[PDB]
Amino acid sequence: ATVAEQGEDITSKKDRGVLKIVKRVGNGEETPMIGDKVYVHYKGKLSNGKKFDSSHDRNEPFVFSLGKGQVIKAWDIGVATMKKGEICHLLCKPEYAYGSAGSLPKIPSNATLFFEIELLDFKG
Repeated sequence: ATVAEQGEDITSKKDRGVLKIVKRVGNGEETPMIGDKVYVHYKGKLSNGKKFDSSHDRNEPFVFSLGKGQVIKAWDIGVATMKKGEICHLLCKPEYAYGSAGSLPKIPSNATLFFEIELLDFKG
């Protein structure tokens, strides 16, 4: 409800597909470029508030190459806006996440996802 009402629309289409609230400021003024390796911790919740995934259960950072579609669209878009050490909240419409297919059983069809994401590091 906070992110839905106060979050910044960081999509190009301005369709409110990805809404962002910074929770902890990062340290660099720098954000990752496309193709940079990004290292994140994250927690994801559905709209009933139920968890669906977290990097913290293994306590192992989630690692991906930014802007290569190795992750949901909301992450390629959101993580690009983050500074090293930043934590943000992202509210993600299904079009920018798992869509009508979902990711069953954990993620229903047409689910809006809520992520808390920490950008631990990134390297070009």
